[PDB]
Parts: sequence; structure tokens; C-alpha cells
Amino acid sequence: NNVTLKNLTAFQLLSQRENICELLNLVESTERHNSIINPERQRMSLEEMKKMLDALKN
Amino acid sequence: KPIKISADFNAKAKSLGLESKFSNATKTALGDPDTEIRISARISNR
Amino acid sequence: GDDEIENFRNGTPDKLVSDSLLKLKRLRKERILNKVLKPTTEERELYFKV
Repeated sequence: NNVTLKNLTAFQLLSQRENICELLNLVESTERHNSIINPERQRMSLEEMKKMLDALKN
Repeated sequence: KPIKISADFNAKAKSLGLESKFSNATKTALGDPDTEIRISARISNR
Repeated sequence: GDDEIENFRNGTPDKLVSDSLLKLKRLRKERILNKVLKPTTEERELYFKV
């Protein structure tokens, strides 16, 4: 916790610039997308549903 | 791509200008309990 | 000694005054730090050379 006016105003600018500098295609953020979709959590979770759905049939 | 963003927060700020604005207080050079001794010695010498 | 002779013969004495004034400022910043007084003999000799 312990947020202040400076810590908040400098967070709004960081969020606005992360988006603006991405519209101009100046930012490469592949080491952040390789934490959601690209990791095996997209496949291994499906490999857990593929067995929980079958365990739920008996 | 001249800008590289990582999962952490410090490097994300460092890439942009805000890098040093997430500190509660700006760094100092005269708060060192040694620098003040040297300055006081020079003043006492004068 | 020999420095002022070789220099004043080959010309360019400013290359010696400037270098000694730098060896005075550096040896003075190394004197205010770890505070001591009574400038060392090397600083006095360089001041005499300049």
C-alpha cells in the first residue's frame, strides 16, 4: 500500500504512455505476452479440462 | 524496436522517462553523515 | 631537476603549468577528503615549479 499523489500521477502517465507508444508500434512487449497465451498454460490447462470433463461423467 | 518492455515494473519505468519519479524522496549528497563532517571541518578551519 | 629544462628547450611550457595545476587540484581534493591540513611537501614543490 502507501500510495501518494506522486506515486499515483506517475502511474497514470506510465499507463497512458505504455498505450500511446504502442499505437506508434515503438514498444515491443513480447516478453509480457509470453506469460499469458504463449506459455503451456494455454495447452496444459486444456489438457486438464480434457480429463476433468471425463471425470465428471461418472 | 527502440523500446523493450518486460514483466517487471522497474524496467518498464526505466525504459520511459518516469524511471526516477517513483521514489518517495530524491537522492542526496549532503545527508551523508560523513560529508557534513568534512564541511564542518572546512568551516571550522576557515 | 630536469623537467623545466627539457620543456623550456622543446618549447610548450603551458603543457607543464596546466599539468601541474591539475596535479595540485587532484592532490587537494585528496586532501580535503580524509581531512588534513598543512599541505604536503609535494604540493609545495609543485607550487614552486609553477
